[PDB]
Amino acid sequence: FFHHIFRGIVHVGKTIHRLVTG
Repeated sequence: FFHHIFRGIVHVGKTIHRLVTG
């Protein structure tokens, strides 16, 4: 399903972008 799959990809996506400049 794809209901609350983008809610957990928030901390993730943010993570990468958090280490992007890393």
